[PDB]
Amino acid sequence: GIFGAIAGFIEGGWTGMIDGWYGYHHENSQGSGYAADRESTQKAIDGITNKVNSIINKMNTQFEAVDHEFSNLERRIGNLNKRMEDGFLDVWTYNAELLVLLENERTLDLHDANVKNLYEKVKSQLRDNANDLGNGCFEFWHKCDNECMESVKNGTYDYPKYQKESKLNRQG
Amino acid sequence: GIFGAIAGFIEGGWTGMIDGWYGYHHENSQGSGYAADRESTQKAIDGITNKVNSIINKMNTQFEAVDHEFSNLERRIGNLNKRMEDGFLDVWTYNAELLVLLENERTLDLHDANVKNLYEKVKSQLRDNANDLGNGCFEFWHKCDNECMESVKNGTYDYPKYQKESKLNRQGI
Amino acid sequence: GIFGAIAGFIEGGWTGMIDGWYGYHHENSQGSGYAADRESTQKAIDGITNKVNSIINKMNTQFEAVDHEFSNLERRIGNLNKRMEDGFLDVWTYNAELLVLLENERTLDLHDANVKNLYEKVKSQLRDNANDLGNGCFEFWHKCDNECMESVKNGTYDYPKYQKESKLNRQGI
Amino acid sequence: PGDKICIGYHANNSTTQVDTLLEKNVTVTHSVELLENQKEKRFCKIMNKAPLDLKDCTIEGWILGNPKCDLLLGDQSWSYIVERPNAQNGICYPGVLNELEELKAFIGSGERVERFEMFPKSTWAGVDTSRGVTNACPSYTIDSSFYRNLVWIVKTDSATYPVIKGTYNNTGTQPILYFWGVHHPLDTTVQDNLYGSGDKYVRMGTESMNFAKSPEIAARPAVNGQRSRIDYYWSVLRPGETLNVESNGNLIAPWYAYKFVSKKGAVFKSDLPIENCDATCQTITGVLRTNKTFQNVSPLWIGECPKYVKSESLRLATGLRNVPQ
Amino acid sequence: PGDKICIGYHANNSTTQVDTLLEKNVTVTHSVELLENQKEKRFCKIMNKAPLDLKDCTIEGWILGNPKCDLLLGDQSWSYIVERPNAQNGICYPGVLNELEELKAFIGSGERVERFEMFPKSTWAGVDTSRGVTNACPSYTIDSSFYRNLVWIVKTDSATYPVIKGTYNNTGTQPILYFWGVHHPLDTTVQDNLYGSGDKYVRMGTESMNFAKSPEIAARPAVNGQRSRIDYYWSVLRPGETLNVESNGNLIAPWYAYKFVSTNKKGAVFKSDLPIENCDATCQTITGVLRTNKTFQNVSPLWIGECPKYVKSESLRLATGLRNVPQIAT
Amino acid sequence: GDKICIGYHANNSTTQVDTLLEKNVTVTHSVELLENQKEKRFCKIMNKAPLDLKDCTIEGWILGNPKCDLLLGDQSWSYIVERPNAQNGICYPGVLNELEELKAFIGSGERVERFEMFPKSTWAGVDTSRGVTNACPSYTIDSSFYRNLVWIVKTDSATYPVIKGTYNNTGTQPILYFWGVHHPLDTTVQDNLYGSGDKYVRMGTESMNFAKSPEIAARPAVNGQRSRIDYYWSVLRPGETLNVESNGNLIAPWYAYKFVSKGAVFKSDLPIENCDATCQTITGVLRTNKTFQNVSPLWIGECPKYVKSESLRLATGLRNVPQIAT
Ligand SMILES: CC(=O)N[C@@H]1[C@@H](O)[C@H](O[C@@H]2O[C@H](CO)[C@H](O)[C@H](O[C@]3(C(=O)O)C[C@H](O)[C@@H](NC(C)=O)[C@H]([C@H](O)[C@H](O)CO)O3)[C@H]2O)[C@@H](CO)O[C@H]1O
Ligand SMILES: *[C@@H]1O[C@H](CO)[C@@H](O)[C@H](O)[C@H]1NC(C)=O
Ligand SMILES: *[C@@H]1O[C@H](CO)[C@@H](O)[C@H](O)[C@H]1NC(C)=O
Ligand SMILES: *[C@@H]1O[C@H](CO)[C@@H](O)[C@H](O)[C@H]1NC(C)=O
Ligand SMILES: *[C@@H]1O[C@H](CO)[C@@H](O)[C@H](O)[C@H]1NC(C)=O
Ligand SMILES: *[C@@H]1O[C@H](CO)[C@@H](O)[C@H](O)[C@H]1NC(C)=O
Ligand SMILES: *[C@@H]1O[C@H](CO)[C@@H](O)[C@H](O)[C@H]1NC(C)=O
Repeated sequence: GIFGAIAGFIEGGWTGMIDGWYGYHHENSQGSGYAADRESTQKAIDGITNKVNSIINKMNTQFEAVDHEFSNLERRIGNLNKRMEDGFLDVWTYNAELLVLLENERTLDLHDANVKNLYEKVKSQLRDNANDLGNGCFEFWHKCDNECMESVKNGTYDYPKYQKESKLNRQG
Repeated sequence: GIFGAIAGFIEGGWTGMIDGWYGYHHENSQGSGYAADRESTQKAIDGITNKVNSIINKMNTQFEAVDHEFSNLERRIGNLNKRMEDGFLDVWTYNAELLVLLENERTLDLHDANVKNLYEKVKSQLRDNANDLGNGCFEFWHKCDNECMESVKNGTYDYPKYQKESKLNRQGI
Repeated sequence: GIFGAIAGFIEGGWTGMIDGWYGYHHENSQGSGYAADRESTQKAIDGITNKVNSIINKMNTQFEAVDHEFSNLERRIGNLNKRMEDGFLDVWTYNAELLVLLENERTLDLHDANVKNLYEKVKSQLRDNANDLGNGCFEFWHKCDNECMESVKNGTYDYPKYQKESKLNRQGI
Repeated sequence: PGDKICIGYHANNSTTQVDTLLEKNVTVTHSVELLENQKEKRFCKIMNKAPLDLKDCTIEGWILGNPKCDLLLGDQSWSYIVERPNAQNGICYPGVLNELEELKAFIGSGERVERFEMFPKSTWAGVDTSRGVTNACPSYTIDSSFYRNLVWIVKTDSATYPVIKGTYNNTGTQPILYFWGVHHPLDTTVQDNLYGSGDKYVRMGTESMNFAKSPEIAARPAVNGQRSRIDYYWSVLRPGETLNVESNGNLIAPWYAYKFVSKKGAVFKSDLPIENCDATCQTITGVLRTNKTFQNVSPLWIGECPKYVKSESLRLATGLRNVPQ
Repeated sequence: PGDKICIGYHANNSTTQVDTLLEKNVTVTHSVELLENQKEKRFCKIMNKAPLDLKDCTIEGWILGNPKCDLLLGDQSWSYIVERPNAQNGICYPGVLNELEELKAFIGSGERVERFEMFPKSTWAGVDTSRGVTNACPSYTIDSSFYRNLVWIVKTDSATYPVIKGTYNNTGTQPILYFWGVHHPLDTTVQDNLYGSGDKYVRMGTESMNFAKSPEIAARPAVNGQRSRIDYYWSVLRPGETLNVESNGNLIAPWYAYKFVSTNKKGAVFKSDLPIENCDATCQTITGVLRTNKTFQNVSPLWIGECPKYVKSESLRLATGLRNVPQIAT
Repeated sequence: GDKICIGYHANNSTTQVDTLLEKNVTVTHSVELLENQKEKRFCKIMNKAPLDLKDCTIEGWILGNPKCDLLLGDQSWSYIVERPNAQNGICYPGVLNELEELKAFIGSGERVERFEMFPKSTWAGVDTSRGVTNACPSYTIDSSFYRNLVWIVKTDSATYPVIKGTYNNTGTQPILYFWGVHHPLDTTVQDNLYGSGDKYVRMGTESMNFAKSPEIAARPAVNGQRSRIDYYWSVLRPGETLNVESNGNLIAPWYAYKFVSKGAVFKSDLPIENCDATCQTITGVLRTNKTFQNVSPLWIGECPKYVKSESLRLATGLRNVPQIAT
């Protein structure tokens, strides 16, 4: 993928995460699970929704094709009307199809970017208290509670609190 | 924001930095202030300006609408004229409107990219000689006079020079 | 460059790397050289070709102008015919020209991001088992085998295996 | 061994694909189809208004008063017109309806017409108005008949045909669509028989219109057993305008005329049925009942329709690329 | 407590917004409006040449020489034409000017005209030239008169209207726009009185053109007190071409005509009642002057000169600066 | 220590593309999409040669100007080339009515067969052979007429009787035919050529009516003629029937064409040579695989789209930044 997270350094998606586009998976002595980041998922939904209605609103005008009759001394204006109506047809067909190909390309990268920025956000919180694996997963250098896991997702993670304990096992 | 720096992990902007788009805020014993990074705001200005110029150039033809009269045995060609003119007006309104929505989205991305890159640049220099607070701010694990600050901004920071100080200060805390 | 790698924090391209767009330069006691990353080069090639093909297919209709003549009583329809044909001509030239400028901006971005992403893939593997010189280069704190180079490339670098040799050197300094 | 937190992204059972500039056939978790490719094959009321089914009559047959078209004879209101393609009842007595294409365009720009007697037969003095019938224009009931809107005026059993005169002063607020003709006999004998001798003219004028025509006698190929011809004409009397009519022969007088009321008009040539359904978007090949922005069905339609384009599919990815395990 | 360096971006007092595909009403620090909505409700000289103001005359009234249009009577140079919506003085003796839409088109394109006597009254022999007047076409100063570029020719007291002939050879470098007509009496009574009895015709030819009309006698609705009609006609006599006129009756003859100069402009005729002033403009729309650097224009599709491309849009503001997030004070 | 580096490709390329942000940008690889080069001659399309009307205009050809005999007979063409300086057209002065519509109808064809529609014996009691004019010389004859028309004149002693003809189409193909109406300059000529009194020309079919009478007057001399002829054309539909009736001034159909039905008519100077094209513009042959062309919007066959651009180059490779060497 283009930011490199999706079909990239995070090799696959999660059939398990049902409530959001972008999310967290955690494992600890108490269990394992999936949880969506409500903020960025909702941020994206509003984004995409806006894009889709922007496109629909702009495609709102239609061209009138008329099918008036032409006599047999009117071959030139009959032909002119046909080339005219087919010219506008060709332009709108091109507009619509091209807009869809480009927009699909950009919507995919948006999702890739948002995932990447989620990973950085956590990485930025944890620092040396955790080992960052290739695949977007962090291994804690300390025992992480459900409170601690939840503080990571909330963005309220207390780094100094675990720094010592992490230093030790990092040394073991 | 898409690169996540602007109104992202860097929460707000500086009304005080007045000489450029992207910049450094510094604080030290010698004092504090705002300095715009000049190389990257300059490239941004060149590019945005060219983008604006390109659009103005490609939009510089005009479809001709005419004032001709039509008699009432000419309902069909007069309608043909009306639909022909409306047809191009609708096509151009669409092009101009979509273009601005799209370029506006991308130009805001570009700015987000330069802020993020400027921060990525500084971070890779400082390494563990500095402490990351949030919001794009770094706290030094050593003394950093003006000479040192310019050196970060210039791209020539001397990590080996201050490594021992920074490492001892860290242990101490 | 927008992701900042090309003509950026990696200041130059390698005329010596001729088998790919994106690559690795290694130097080791067993020799040195330039080696293209095949997977990301190939994917870039599939993508870019698809784009060229897609544009070619979307442009695959023609608007046909005509040879028709008009009497000295047919000035209004003659002029209608000209404004129509010049109108579709302007629309299609705009589309062509605008499309190329926009797709060139984004094809170069795409290349920039593939390089940047290759750079991140290696920096995250190496951690503090290597030192960041500038310009997209890393110097190992440990002896690196040809086999070690291959592990860093293909994605299977063994960090713990070298962490102690690396640390003894890192700050044996 | 350590606890782990991972960043990742949604997957699902989707097999729906999209196309991007860079890649084809990309399965995406969520998408939206913007293009409608389906239709009900029938014609329906539009603004809660039924269309005019011409049935076995062409537009020519209907507004002239072709005797086999009596069903359409009174007042009419429509949301669009359906002319069936093989309809057989049109111009019954062979001739040319001048500015036909233009007439067809004027009719479709309308929404309603009221029929009324513009010129009573008593208008023209000294001339018969009861003998104007032909075996070329037969109603279902009788072999010889004429358009219901015109009178074939003809010489009294006593010669001759004198100057006849009529005027109409449009006092209403609506434009008036009316018709008339000029007979073109195959022979000077038919000429003499039906009208006098001497040079015959049909002259008509309003405040903005001038008309003058004379008989053009010759024998054309037989059509409906007729080697004679009639040149038909149509015009429009504006609110506030007067019509003067004068002739000494060869004139098909206007008997009945339409008050005409004028949005987007449609005349649909098709064979689709007209059913009791209601609708908001009618195309010539059927009804669209759909929320989608784009349609591939037809360029020709009445009502609020999605834009027509030649594409088979316009799907926008909303969701991320779908890769499951 | 320690030394800080921070990375950030510009902000300001800007309250100007833009839309983007993903989000509406984004405030940005810098932007540029590409569309112009402002205009001056007036007509200004184009390429330093004043337009023709027809005042109370129509285009027909002007080039036929309606006697009340004498302020316009003569030579005129123009960069375009303005016709007032409620002009009273057009065609004053009822009738159709044939191919009128195509005449308006030709006139527009359409730079200057030099008036001149094409057929002097002596041209027509044995007929009367002094009686061609009607109460339909008063001048401001006489109750009865007639168009300035035409002669209404009537039979002399002897009740024979002779065949009359006219020739004009265009031995010049410019086309000549000229007019003539065919009178249509409400009567044979009037017909016999005005013209000789028996079949009548107006024929006219040039190297490439032919024309033949005969009178269509009929009583028609009264207009300007006239139940008779005149059928007006127009042609263009190309350089090096010759006109031959031949009538036996009912000819309204060409008298004066126009050397016509065709333009390198595009040409425009504006139907409008806006004022006309001593001012120069680069762009003239039908609803006003534009004076702008902008790329797109709100105001009109119809213009002469150099104008921005017309568009429906309310506004086309392009972001140039970044998202504006100034710090909150209280 | 041991180095590993990330980097990108560079090459000796000097081709530049443009970009919304940046103007003159050198790239490693790129594809030009526009063709600006043309062959400059007329060729065969679908292995069907064009028709060269040479010294004749469309009017001269199809009416049968005596000097146009080179083109007489059946013709099959892929497109028509009219030379701009062709001097052989309407020789006897007059108007060919609905000319533009006729030029458009012939343009829509690929083949005509010439055949005798009305044998001269059709018209009884008139002189069919006496009627040529010095306005229509052939190359060998000073006084001739169009090969598709018969100028019919009254027999040595007057008078000109009513004359009548019919043709039944019968066939699959439409018929294109022509006729005229003579307009003498004088009563004297009208009397000499035709009987005294009111004359008429009349023609009709199931769908069409014609009626005209002579407009007698002296027009300005054109090829020695102050008289005129009104020319006319029409198309007899397959199964339709034509009736012709006149007592004077008829310039009658003689020969007509069975016509077979996008085509073009190029007004140009270019030589027609022995070659094939798949794409032919009015200013030359295109032999390309490119998507856009700047040569011409007037063409036939399969041609790339026409735009007014000088170049449309489209970057496939990355920004080229080769290392400097002195
Ligand atoms: C039914 C009815 O009441 N209408 C007519 C009535 O129009 C007509 O009278 C004509 O009345 C007008 C004003 O309405 C003029 O007074 C006409 O006189 C003139 C004119 O137009 O000025 C006099 C002029 O000298 C004549 N011009 C020449 C050169 O001959 C013209 C000209 O002859 C006429 O325009 C030709 O139609 O007329 C006046 O005739 C009367 C007359 O028959 O009939 C009523 O029934
Ligand atoms: C955020 O994290 C804290 C623990 O630090 C937890 O107690 C709290 O409920 C969380 N808030 C939300 C919204 O989940
Ligand atoms: C990848 O790296 C491992 C370790 O270098 C090596 O054994 C392997 O051969 C390399 N990749 C392959 C198998 O292509
Ligand atoms: C996929 O999901 C939808 C809703 O979960 C469900 O209705 C459908 O059955 C599923 N598809 C399969 C595998 O049948
Ligand atoms: C026609 O009727 C209107 C009635 O308002 C009247 O004013 C007018 O004079 C009449 N016109 C004619 C020509 O009869
Ligand atoms: C923009 O925002 C303002 C309020 O912020 C609102 O009134 C308007 O509807 C929005 N839309 C436009 C005009 O862009
Ligand atoms: C018109 O004048 C030209 C130039 O003198 C002359 O050659 C031509 O014969 C004249 N035409 C007529 C009809 O007199």
